[PDB]
Amino acid sequence: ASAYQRFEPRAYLRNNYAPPRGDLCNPNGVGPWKLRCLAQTFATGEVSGRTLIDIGSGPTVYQLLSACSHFEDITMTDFLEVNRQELGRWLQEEPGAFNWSMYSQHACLIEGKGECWQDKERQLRARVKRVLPIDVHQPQPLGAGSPAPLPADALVSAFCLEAVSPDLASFQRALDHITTLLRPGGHLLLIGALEESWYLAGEARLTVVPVSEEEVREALVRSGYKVRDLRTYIMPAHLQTGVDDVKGVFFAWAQKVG
Ligand SMILES: Nc1ncnc2c1ncn2[C@@H]1O[C@H](CSCC[C@H](N)C(=O)O)[C@@H](O)[C@H]1O
Ligand SMILES: NC[C@H](O)c1ccc(O)cc1
Repeated sequence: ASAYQRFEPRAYLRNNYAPPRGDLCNPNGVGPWKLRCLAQTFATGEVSGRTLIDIGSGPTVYQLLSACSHFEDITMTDFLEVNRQELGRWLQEEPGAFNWSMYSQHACLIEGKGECWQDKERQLRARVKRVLPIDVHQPQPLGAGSPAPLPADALVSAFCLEAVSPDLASFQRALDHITTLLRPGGHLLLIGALEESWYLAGEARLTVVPVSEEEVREALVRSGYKVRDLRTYIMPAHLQTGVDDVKGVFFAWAQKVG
């Protein structure tokens, strides 16, 4: 909470969504891997509905590129005002917005529906109805009278939980807190850092709870999820850059037992 007060959105984006990690040309990169996971999951047609909430969006939109064409009402969220402002600069196409075109383009490449990236970015901007404050540590993450339609048909969260919890236990409770926003039989698409303990965002150094695949699986189960899919990406040497000590990245497709 206090450590995140020095969090620099532009530095975070630069560290993880600009070359080399942000160079989507090589199919073995972490970016193409994450977009592939999201695309294939939605391509199954099993994850559908009207509303969807993205937990701890930070200043990024890539995690919703394949999702947007499946839900008409999308809520983006984040603990920091600076992030929500950054998200606004892109949704409004204001000056200085981050350029996600490489991710939009590759998402279109992977979905293989012959869509142009401008049409995809346009659908996302159109379907994002609101960017709200959020605290996964509160039993009621989005407050009491939130504008977001609850319960959501689906949830998506990337690099949030493990990046905001001191240990596994806090991680477990955080998952429980956001799981309350999801309707029974709903879907959760969780992406996160494997065995990572810190990552930089400008002047801020954030602590991370190093989690493993089994620990992530057991936690989803303990929260009442049937794990539909759970994949791991080992961070290659070329993408280890000193902005963190991440070892891998996991993707989980879990359905709320209900
Ligand atoms: N208590 C809390 N509850 C929810 N989000 C929190 C939080 N404390 C910090 N955060 C936010 O969690 C984010 C982690 S960075 C993740 C950004 C994006 N989802 C991606 O895929 O890269 C930051 O934007 C930070 O402000
Ligand atoms: N906390 C996010 C974590 O540092 C991270 C984010 C994105 C990556 O590609 C790799 C690692």
